[PDB]
Amino acid sequence: MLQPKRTKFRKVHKGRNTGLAHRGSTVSFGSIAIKATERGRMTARQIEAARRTISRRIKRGGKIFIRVFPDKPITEKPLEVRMGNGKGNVEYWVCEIKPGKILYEIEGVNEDLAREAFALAAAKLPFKTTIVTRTVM
Amino acid sequence: KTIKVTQTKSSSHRLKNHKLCLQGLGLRRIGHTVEVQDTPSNRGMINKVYYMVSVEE
Amino acid sequence: STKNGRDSNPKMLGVKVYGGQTVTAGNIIVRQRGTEFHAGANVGMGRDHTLFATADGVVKFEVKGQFGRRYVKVET
Amino acid sequence: MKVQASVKKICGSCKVIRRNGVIRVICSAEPRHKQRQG
Amino acid sequence: ANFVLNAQARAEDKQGKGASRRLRRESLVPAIIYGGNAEPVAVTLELRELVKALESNVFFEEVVEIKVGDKVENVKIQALQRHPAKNTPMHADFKRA
Amino acid sequence: MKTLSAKPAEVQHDWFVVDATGKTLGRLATEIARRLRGKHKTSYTPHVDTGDYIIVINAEQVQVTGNKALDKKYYRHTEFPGGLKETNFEKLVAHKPEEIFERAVKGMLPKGPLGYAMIKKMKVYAGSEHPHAAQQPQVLDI
RNA sequence: CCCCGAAAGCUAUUUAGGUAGCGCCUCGGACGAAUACCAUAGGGGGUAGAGCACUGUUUCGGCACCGAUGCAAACUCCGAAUACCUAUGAGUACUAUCCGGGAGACAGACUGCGGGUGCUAACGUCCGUAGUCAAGAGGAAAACAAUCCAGACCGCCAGCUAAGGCCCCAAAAUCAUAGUUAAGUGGGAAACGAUGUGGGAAGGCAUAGACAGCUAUAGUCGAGUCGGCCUGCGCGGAAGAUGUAACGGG
Ligand SMILES: [Zn+2]
Repeated sequence: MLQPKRTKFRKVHKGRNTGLAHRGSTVSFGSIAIKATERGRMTARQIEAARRTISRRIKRGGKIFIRVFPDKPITEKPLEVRMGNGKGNVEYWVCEIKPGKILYEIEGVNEDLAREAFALAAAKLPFKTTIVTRTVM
Repeated sequence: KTIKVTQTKSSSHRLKNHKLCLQGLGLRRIGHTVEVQDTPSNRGMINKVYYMVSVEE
Repeated sequence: STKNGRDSNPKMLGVKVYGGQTVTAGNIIVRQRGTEFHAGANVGMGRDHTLFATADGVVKFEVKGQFGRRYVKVET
Repeated sequence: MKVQASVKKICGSCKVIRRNGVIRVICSAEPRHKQRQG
Repeated sequence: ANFVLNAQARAEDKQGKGASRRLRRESLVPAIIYGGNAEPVAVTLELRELVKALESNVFFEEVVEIKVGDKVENVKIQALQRHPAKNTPMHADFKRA
Repeated sequence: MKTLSAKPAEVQHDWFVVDATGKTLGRLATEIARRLRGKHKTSYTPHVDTGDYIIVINAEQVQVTGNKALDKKYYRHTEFPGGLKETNFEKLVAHKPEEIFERAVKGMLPKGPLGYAMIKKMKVYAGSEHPHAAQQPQVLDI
């Protein structure tokens, strides 16, 4: 369950998720990677579930690079509570995802095994993904 | 030296400056045609409301 | 019950006379909390860093000096 | 017969067919692999 | 001499955001050619040929020929822009060599 | 008062006979409704019935396209609770072919006393014979 | 009977459904280009975007530092479009300003755009900004204040158009030329599933004989065959209570 060790502020504005992921869309650490093709939110539990699935499939024979970190807190009201009376309490952490953002990379396994692991992990995610490989430019 | 401009759409719900551009060109109603000097100052007003005028150049 | 809910009254800072305008002696040019702009020729500085004109003329902004400070002056 | 939103081939003796606009899977070896999408 | 890209001149009326989007809707790719002792020249490439060439690995380390009309330029690829989500090439840079 | 209305006492109703063998139901019904209302006459008047008499023969030979022969549904409600009755084109054309034409043309005629009067001029028969030889209908190929 | 025509805001209030000053309406007088729209010229910015130079935060290596790699309303080495201020100028327009008599109003609503809050719920709530209603009829939306087109001085059995339409209810094309769909899709919905069909760019094997079937890699036969990528339109996923009832009907 990834989460920042400490934060400068506790609660943040909702914001709007727009635009494409020009940064963080290039394979840098491994040889094969999975990237999102539509935008959304990615929770820490989702990140952990996908990582566990990939590691279990590849039997820890390679290295998995996680390139998403959930540094955005999300609040909810305590339930049965009326509107107003201040902002709600922090409940979980998410990472904003834009189309093109790379989520996981794998180093040191066969392409077939890596693609099987990525197909297994894609079923755990709330958005559509695709598979990319390292290229010269 | 002069061009003819015709109003082709209603101006009732347009922006304030767009209505003022129509008035400063002298157009008063749909189908009205006026003849104005061809100067950059007039061209600015015409271009701002391009979407509801027709220019016989 | 929230512990927040306070704020102060507005202070209405900012540039009052822009470049190219003509001023009379005594006119306030810039209201500022600190010296974002510095006083050039014919411009005086008040106790709260307000910049005002000390002569009649035209206001001009510039960037000058070895520190790259912003200056505003009055040309007679 | 299994009724699922997702129907797929299980082994090498399964066949995917369409009857009256319905996708079905029929297996020659194992009757328990028989599927119908719905 | 092994790699040859047939191109067309990309004029001022074909430069800009809207013109580039129209070109890419036509399945064409904008590119620029710059390098010592001559002014830059803007050209239009075919997406099909660009993808075919990029599939080869020796294309990134070999002198290639961009041919527009009768003019011929000997260049090496310098930079490429891809779509963040679709990986389609969108613009090319070529340094004279 | 220069535009004149047609007078009911001066209207002439003419008799026509139409064969339904192989025709598409709706594309026949539109023409039947037009001629029943009198839209084809230069004395057309909205409040006056100026149309003609239409005799449809071979009613059970009418056709529908696609899969409508099995899928097109005809509903009615007896006003008792749960009294919704349902049938389809395949059964209805075999059982009561005239009701299909009655529904199709009634849906295209005006809804009121004048429409009720207009639809009385259409005679539908399943066989190839009609009992109106005395009126000497003319063959109308619509 | 004729002319003009608001507001539901700010500030304060034992004030909050009241009232007062200001903002907005009207009438009289004074004074005329001092006003506005647009063009050109001068000017400050720290938002959108972006970035890691500070403040925080993040991953992987090497030895707090070095190399790669992300994030930010209360971070900034940078940084627009618009908006705002000033001067000059053409054309168009009853504009601007000052002094007085009379007010009403200080419960707003929806929609688009930028946001806070809420669950990126609510015909929810609170701001900024524009339009409409309020105080506005007509036409199109089946019916439908707030959407689209358009601003009704009176009369006409005259004509042209806007939005939207032209088989019948019901005015106008059963108009013309190319394709696609077979689901009544059109005329409600997701992850996901599948040899449904149209188009496109590549790749593999093959008449010194390919794929399938068939006989013990060889052999009968006699041309195409195979597996992926992009894309148009379709299919399943899809259960509710009065009666078809999710094209207004035919
Ligand atoms: Zn099986």
